[PDB]
Amino acid sequence: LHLKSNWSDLDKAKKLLLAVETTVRARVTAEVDKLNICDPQVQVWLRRVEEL
Amino acid sequence: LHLKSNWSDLDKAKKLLLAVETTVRARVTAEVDKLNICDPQVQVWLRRVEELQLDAIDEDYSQLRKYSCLGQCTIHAHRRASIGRRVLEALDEANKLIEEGRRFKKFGFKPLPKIVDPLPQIKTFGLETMLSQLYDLFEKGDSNIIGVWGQGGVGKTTLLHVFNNDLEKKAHDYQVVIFIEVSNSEALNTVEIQQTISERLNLPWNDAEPIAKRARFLIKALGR
Amino acid sequence: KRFVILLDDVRKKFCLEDVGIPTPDINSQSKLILTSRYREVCFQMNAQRSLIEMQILGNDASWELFLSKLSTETSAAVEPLGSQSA
Ligand SMILES: Nc1ncnc2c1ncn2[C@@H]1O[C@H](COP(=O)(O)OP(=O)(O)OP(=O)(O)O)[C@@H](O)[C@H]1O
Repeated sequence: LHLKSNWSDLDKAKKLLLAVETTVRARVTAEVDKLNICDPQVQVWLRRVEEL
Repeated sequence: LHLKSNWSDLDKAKKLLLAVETTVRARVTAEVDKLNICDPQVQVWLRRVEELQLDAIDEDYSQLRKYSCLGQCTIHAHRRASIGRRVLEALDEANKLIEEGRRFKKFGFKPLPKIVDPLPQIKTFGLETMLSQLYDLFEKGDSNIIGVWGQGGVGKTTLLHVFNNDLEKKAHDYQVVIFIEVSNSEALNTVEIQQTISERLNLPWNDAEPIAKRARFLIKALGR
Repeated sequence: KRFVILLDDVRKKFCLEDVGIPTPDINSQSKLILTSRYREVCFQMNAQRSLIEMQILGNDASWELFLSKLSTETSAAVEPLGSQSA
């Protein structure tokens, strides 16, 4: 039964993705504090993650 | 018979995983001691390791070993498939955890500076009325600049300390609270004040930057 | 952290925050023990109601300590009891 295993893998993926989003958001906020506009590619990545 | 060999491999995996967890926990504690919050990815890895609960499969294998006296006794042979699957799942999960853990290099990140930085809390006496007046001017005041004056040595800096520590409790829309001591000089030591503002704004302090340029940069930064 | 800091032989009042030591309060579990030769220094550091006077040793303890600073050649002529010698 690959459904339960795949859903557990999806859960681990959600946790890892949340961690990566937290790290990237922290760095983006650090860059914004220096009055630097966030990189558009990082903005696209954040938009894709938020729309998951 | 791959079951005994695989269980021995699982035991070696538990020992190696415990070693890796000890090393990563030591480094994470070292980073926390520096007031750096643990890296979220390392937190996720630690959460996965803590939930591996290999002792459950170990106790199940012990229970099977209670009945593992004869191989021809196919009465208990049905449980072999459950053990034969859970052992391999535990083994490859542990090896994946090992590979992820060994590759970690950054274990913490500097958290964003808090809204209100705590300041010494001296036991006050009868400051409630002055605090109430200052809060009234702070909230309902139509003028953005508030001046507090009094005789030398009469509760001023203490009033500022208590007000700053009290801003923590109440809800407010003020993002950053900065405490600046211009008292350090009558010559207006600008470098010290700019350093304090930059440190409280998470800005990268520069040494060779001209004073006027840093002033303009801080004006732009605090204007947002 | 809950810290126990043993300041040793303070001789002038000094601000704990300036050096970097936070002054513990009742809301915190940390204890700060400091020693000084002067009652004024202890009072100036807000320790007025937890002050201990270091009493000098008693006669028996004094004598026991004094023997430990003597060689066996000399301790043999001082330690014995029962018989009294100058
Ligand atoms: N309500 C209070 N209860 C107890 N002590 C107080 C109170 N208000 C002020 N103090 C004491 O006043 C002393 C001087 O600090 P304070 O903040 O009042 O100075 P100040 O008037 O701002 O001084 P300066 O003009 O030199 O900067 C401190 O040691 C503090 O303990």
